[PDB]
Amino acid sequence: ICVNENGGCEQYCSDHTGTKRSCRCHEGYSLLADGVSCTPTVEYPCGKIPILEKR
Amino acid sequence: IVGGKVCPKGECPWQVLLLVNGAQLCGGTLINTIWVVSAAHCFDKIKNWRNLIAVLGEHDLSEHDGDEQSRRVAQVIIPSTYVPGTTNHDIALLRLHQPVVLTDHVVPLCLPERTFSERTLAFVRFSLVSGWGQLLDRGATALELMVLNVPRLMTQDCLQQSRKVGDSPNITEYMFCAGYSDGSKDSCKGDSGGPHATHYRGTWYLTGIVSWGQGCATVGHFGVYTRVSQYIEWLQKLMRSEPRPGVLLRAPFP
Ligand SMILES: CC(=O)Nc1ccc(S(=O)(=O)C(C)C)c([C@H]2CCCN2C(=O)[C@H](Nc2ccc3c(N)nccc3c2)c2ccccc2)c1
Ligand SMILES: [Ca+2]
Repeated sequence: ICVNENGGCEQYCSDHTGTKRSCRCHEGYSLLADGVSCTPTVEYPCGKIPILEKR
Repeated sequence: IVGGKVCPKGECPWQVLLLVNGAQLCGGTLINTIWVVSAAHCFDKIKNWRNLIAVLGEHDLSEHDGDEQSRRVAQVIIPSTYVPGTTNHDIALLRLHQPVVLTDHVVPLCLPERTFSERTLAFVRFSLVSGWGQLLDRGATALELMVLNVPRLMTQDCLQQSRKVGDSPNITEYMFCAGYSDGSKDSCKGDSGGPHATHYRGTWYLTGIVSWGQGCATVGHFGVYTRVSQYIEWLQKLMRSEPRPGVLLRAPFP
């Protein structure tokens, strides 16, 4: 399920026993209730450009 | 970087400039406040391990604007499988003496999970390569940080699409091809250790490291980058490890 279109996840993907899928995020991000989206929890999360984000 | 453009100040915030005795040495990628990912071949000629400096927030080499942060390289960790004078397993993980302070100009690049890197990031065509290396073959290095977008190529296509030059190293499972064969666009020896960064759903990740190639933007030859996905577990275990006395440390691989 994860092998196909990142399993719907924005970031990380874990396959479970059966038709179960768990999306996860890199440290400095929290997962949203949609269970796919990652939102920053910090001022400078990795992979984001502050001059471009603050624009 | 040959055929690229100037990376606007603050737009490559993870880029590291590695200095040895105040002189330009290599690039690197900040992955958190205390760790930098570079290439092992950068340290092949180092005698003065105490004179290694990493510069974050750098853009223009001729001017200090106050956004630069220098840190002594406390440790250089190289895989046991890396043989000096060769191309395979060309990765190094550096521990900075004290953390960097995250600012608009100093931001880490995301080190991805093996799973996501292999099954998702490996299929994003275009990724950005950067450094203050040569702007041309046998030409001058950049004063301002340059960036170039390069297409990733499958190894079989990379072998088929390249001019069969003898004595050339083999492209391994710990490396990949990216760039162009027309001699117009590449990264070169001065960009070594620098990032090959990949965009996926509004976040950039580390997928490769400026490693090796033929000359500099040579016709019929692509650029070769370390396949970072093979080193995730290796980097993570070490990032969780206590510092050892000495600058150069050789760690088992895998
Ligand atoms: C094997 C070996 O020559 N080892 C080695 C160890 C140390 C050193 S060094 O001491 O100066 C160090 C401080 C950089 C060097 C320096 C000096 C000689 C060349 N060099 C490089 O780094 C070359 N790098 C690149 C990188 C990306 C390339 C690309 N995308 N396209 C085209 C060519 C590209 C070349 C390079 C070319 C071929 C193999 C490896 C690196 C080499
Ligand atoms: Ca400067």
